[PDB]
Amino acid sequence: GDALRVPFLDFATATPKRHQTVVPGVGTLHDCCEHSPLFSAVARRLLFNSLVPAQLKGRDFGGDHTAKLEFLAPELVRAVARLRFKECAPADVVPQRNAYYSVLNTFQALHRSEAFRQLVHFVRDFAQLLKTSFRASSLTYGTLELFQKMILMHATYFLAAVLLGDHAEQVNTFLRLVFEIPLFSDAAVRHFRQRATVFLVPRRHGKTWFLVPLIALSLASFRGIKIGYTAHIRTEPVFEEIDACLRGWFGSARVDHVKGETISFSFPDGSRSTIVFASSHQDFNLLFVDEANFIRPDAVQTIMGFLNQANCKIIFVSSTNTGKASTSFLYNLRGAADELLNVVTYICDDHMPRVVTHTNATACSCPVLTKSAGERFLLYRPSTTTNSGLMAPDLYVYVDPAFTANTRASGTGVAVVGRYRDDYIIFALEHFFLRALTGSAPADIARCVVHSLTQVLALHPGAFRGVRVAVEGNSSQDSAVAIATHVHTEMHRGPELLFYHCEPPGSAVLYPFFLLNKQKTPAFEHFIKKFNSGGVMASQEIVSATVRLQTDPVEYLLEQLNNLTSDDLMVAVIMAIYLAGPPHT
Amino acid sequence: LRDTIPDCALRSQTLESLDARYVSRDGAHDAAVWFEDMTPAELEVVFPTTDAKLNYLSRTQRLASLLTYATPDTACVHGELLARKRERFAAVINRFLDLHQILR
Amino acid sequence: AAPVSEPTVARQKLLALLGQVQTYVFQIELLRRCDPHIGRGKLPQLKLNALQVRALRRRLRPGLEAQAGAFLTPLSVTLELLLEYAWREGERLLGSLETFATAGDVAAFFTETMGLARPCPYHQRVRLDTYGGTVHMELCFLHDVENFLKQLNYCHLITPSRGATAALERVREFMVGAVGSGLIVPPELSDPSHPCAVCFEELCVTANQGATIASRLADRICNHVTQQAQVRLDANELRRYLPHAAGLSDADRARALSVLDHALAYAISELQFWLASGDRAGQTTMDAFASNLTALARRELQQETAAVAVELALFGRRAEHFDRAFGSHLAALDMVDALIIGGQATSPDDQIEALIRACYDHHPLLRRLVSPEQCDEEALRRVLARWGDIATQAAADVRERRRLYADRLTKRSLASLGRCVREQRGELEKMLRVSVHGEVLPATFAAVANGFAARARFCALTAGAGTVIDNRSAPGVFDAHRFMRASLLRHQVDPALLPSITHRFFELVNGPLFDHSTHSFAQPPNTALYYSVENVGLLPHLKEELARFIMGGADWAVSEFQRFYCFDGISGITPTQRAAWRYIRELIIATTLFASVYRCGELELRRPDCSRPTSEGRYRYPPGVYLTYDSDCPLVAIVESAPDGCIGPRSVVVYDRDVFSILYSVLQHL
Ligand SMILES: Nc1ncnc2c1ncn2[C@@H]1O[C@H](COP(=O)(O)OP(=O)(O)O)[C@@H](O)[C@H]1O
Ligand code: BEF
Ligand SMILES: [Mg+2]
Ligand SMILES: [Zn+2]
Ligand SMILES: [Zn+2]
Repeated sequence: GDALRVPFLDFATATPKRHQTVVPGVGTLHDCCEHSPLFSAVARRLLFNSLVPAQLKGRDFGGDHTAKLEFLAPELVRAVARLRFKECAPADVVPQRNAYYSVLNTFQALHRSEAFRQLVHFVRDFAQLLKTSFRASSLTYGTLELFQKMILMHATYFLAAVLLGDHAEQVNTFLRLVFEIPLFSDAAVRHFRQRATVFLVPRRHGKTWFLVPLIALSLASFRGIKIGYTAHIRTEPVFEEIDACLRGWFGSARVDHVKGETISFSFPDGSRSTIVFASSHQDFNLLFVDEANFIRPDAVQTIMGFLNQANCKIIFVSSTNTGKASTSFLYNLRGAADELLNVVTYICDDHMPRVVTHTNATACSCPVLTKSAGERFLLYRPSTTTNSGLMAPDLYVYVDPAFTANTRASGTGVAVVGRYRDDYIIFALEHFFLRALTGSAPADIARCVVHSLTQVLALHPGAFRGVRVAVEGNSSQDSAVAIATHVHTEMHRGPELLFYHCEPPGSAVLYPFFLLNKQKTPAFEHFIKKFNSGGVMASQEIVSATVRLQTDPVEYLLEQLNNLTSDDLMVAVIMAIYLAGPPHT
Repeated sequence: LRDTIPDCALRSQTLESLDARYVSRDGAHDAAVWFEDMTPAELEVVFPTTDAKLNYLSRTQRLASLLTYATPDTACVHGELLARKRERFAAVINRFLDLHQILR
Repeated sequence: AAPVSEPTVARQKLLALLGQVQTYVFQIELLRRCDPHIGRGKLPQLKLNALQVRALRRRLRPGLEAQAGAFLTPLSVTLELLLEYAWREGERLLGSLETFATAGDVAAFFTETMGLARPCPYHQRVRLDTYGGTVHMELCFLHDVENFLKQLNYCHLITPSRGATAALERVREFMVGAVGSGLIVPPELSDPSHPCAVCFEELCVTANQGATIASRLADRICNHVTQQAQVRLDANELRRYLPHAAGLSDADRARALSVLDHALAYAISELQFWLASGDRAGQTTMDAFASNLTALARRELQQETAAVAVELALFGRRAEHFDRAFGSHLAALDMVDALIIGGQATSPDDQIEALIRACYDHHPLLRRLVSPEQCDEEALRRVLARWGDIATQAAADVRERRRLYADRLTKRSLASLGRCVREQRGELEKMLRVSVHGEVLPATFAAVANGFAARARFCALTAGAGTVIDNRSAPGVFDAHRFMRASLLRHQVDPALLPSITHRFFELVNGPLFDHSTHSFAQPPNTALYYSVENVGLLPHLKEELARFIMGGADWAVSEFQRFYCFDGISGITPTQRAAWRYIRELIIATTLFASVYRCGELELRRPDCSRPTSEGRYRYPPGVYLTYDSDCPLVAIVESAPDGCIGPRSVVVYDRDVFSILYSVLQHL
């Protein structure tokens, strides 16, 4: 502690008292200096940089300071020591001095809190024991893995808020500094304060190499705080290891334990914190559940009951194998949860994103559309029948035909879309399967699309001046033309009907089909960008005759879309939207 | 330790002349780091709080950053960013209202 | 215990001076919107303050100049930015107020100061100028400066010193104009959808329910380079503050309060064009939002009328600020353009509350919204415990599919619904609330300039002080280099040592920004490099060639005789990095083999980016063979420096371009 013992620095100023504020360490400044995080986060860190002990600055930090926060050049300090302010207002000097010294006295009183001395004796002792990689030293390095630091943060930010409640902001900032993670949004640090967090480490990555030092140092540093612990197969190795390390780097006269049961660490007082083991089956404050994929009933009840307490943080650190990665007890929890469980995985969701997290693997052991956009897409649907004023007066329909039956890729995709504000909305979807050996496949497909259109038209009467129809002809030009002809004729029983036309290479003829080639990549590229930013949605009253006996049409479309890296519906939807050169009558 | 405001007090004397005559002189000592108070009184009767003053200072900034992007640069990628941000916020607020209209 | 180290008092004085300068640059950003007839009244104060800043950045100019060349610090960077921007804006505002009273025009003065006709001064070029080609980008936004700084930290092992200092100066010259205000961060340069370097560091660390981190950096608003500052403003603000105004005669104050009491006695019409689903007739949420916005408009207009009346009473002149002199361009904006900017008498928090008091009303889902902690708690509890016919059929299926859709929205998908509603609320708050600034840009700028200036300072500081026996000029150094090469190309790598080479390799390929290995809670160089490599989006076909670059009589003799750190032949940013990795792996394996064959001494293969300065101007470069990343003098071996550590009269060093020449000269001198 050096920056807390600084004199007044008279430092007169012109701002009225109705505005000025008192920042610690420095004198009284105008109120704007408390709103700008450019100066606030500097005048707040150069002070808390003194509470941080000398064993938590780093490996190479400077001689006797955190040289990357408090370093003035040997010429700037000599040029600054010759700066002098107004120094005074005789009627106003005493109140400002009183306020500054009162804030600094609040800080100094925070420095002397026994509960803060315990937190220091914890974090400093941890960063010191870690220098030897947690050997049996009585008290080439022992770097922590990522999750082996997340567990420490989850324990320390909790025990800080529990043991030191009257210093929430100051201890929050002190821990932000001591973990060397400043300028962290308070939402994350608040998330660290939560209880009942779940970990999932692969075996042989190190979970017991780090727990028993965490347990030992959360015992010996803090006072009067118990520590729960439970496992299925009767914890004996971890218990004996805790005994060993505690008797090693502390007086063995202090530790007292009965095999497979309570371990207790002595103190000058009668604090006597305990590690009572719940493996063999009050206030615990840790309850380190060491295995959470193998529990037997009537043992989950103690864990469900300790959740009713306000001081326990049940840490579900449990190993995985990747041969049973989808644990019947935890990996399902990731479905309905929010910042609860954090997996430690190096082969992520897909079969091989391993190259991404490859450098992240331990050295000792040697999706085009975003999910959020998909969830937002299916989750929110606009009601088109009641917001018709937001729609453009043109419908665009794309038909991606397959002219076979009794195959899984024999489905015909149909999409009916339009503009909604400046976005795109789907009015209808079909995934249509020819009846085998019909004599009229084009008319069957045409009847399908006409039925879809009609329903869309009836749901929004008078909304549309034009419907523009594209029939993909890649499969068969003649068959595509036949579909257009039947659509043309059937629709003849208001909105004008126009077909996209194509002049095939070497031809002068304009056929009512669409040839998908060079425009595919631009269409897909635009769709992906629009979809991901929330610009493509489905009508709340979306129409589908063919997706009405097994699955929700929007849900079904999204399953096809999530294959981007049977595609008839995806292609029809993406192309109908791309359409929304001139097509004609 | 004589202050700069009780050092020079006279007619316009364009700023560089003052710099030349008073502070750039090497024979000076350069004490008196006391600033002055430049915010007027007609701006405190209507915005009588650093919070209200900051809110007004931000409102006028958000307006100026709209007037400049509304000779034919015509792209000014800041302008395209400011149009994309507005067209995103419009859709986002509309869907935030519509979703809670639907939740009932 | 009485005397405190003089650097501490100097730092406190600098903090006070930074606060004063920030206050001054706030008064400046106020007088840029005030009526010119009042700027002319505050002209002497502004001139005095401009003189003060001028005389101030001359007592600190040599100091800050020496500081920039030796271990920059966030305090010094912020002070430099604020001093320079305050000087700039002081001179500009004084010039624009003295231009006024020659034209007598207010609209012209406002188009000048607030910059309504300036040609977009937020463009800049860098010209990184690495080896193997000079890649140049263009800083436009703030996240672009952040991306460039991370890119420089990543490709730090190729760019030379002076090129990096030039690029960093051309970046600081843009930060002076962007981060110079430090208080309002104009919206022309801010894209919160782009996550900065700390969003990744706090997404790796927080919970990740599956959801590979690359899939979470798309929804984040990043909340760090532009904060929110949560401004709050009372309803009867001026009436609370008019009785106790400063420098007002009691009679004038009384009649002003009388005029106030007497005078106290948006584009809502464009809401129907918004896509409003649900029932059309009845109490809906769009009508509630319209009523809330109408109430807020009433409050703001009432406050404005009261302010005009009280100004007519006190001073007698209806002042013309930037919201009353440009009221023509205002009051004509659409609903969204009035929501984004507006409310000089309300606060963006009042708009948020006026929207949310309309959304959340009279309703399961609200319980999950108000307290997600209890929601995850009950989730964990549950887990532990366990043509005519066409029209009619269209109506019927749309009925039975709206029913099913509502049933899903009430029963399932509640995780997705909660997440989406929270994210929409965040995207609203980040847009409305007043973005002030962030503390990420000066931090990263200092962290990168520190490493580069440290490399330059070591290159310049080991110049003399003793014998400087150089091996870049080769009299016969071939004879002693090829011998050592053949003597080290003979032994095996002894894979029992690979867990040390794989660490002392990533400890050199890393950058100076992401320490993550000297935190005293150090993480291995694996993650310390995974940060500096994944942040700057790297091709996955290159990320595996970092990890698997040591698993494998060649491949540790890839250097030529004299050209070890020389990329004369190759060009690009990926192949230059590959050759750099080859040369660094070669140096590491050569050092390891030299230790495993000869027992002369230790080398420890240190880097100049370390050795932070002490309380004053002391560096104490320890003995060892450094890398120095300098194609003009790559290898510098300090065989023995001094009893204290600093490079003194007995600090004989050995320059060399040739790794094996260094490994032989070390043995000869030790
Ligand atoms: N980052 C690391 N720091 C320290 N030890 C590590 C690290 N990574 C791996 N280890 C080693 O891994 C082992 C830890 O295994 P352990 O946690 O007992 O496995 P399990 O998860 O199956 O219980 C120890 O030998 C330890 O030295
Ligand atoms: F990796 Be183990 F628990 F055998
Ligand atoms: Mg084991
Ligand atoms: Zn521009
Ligand atoms: Zn960010």
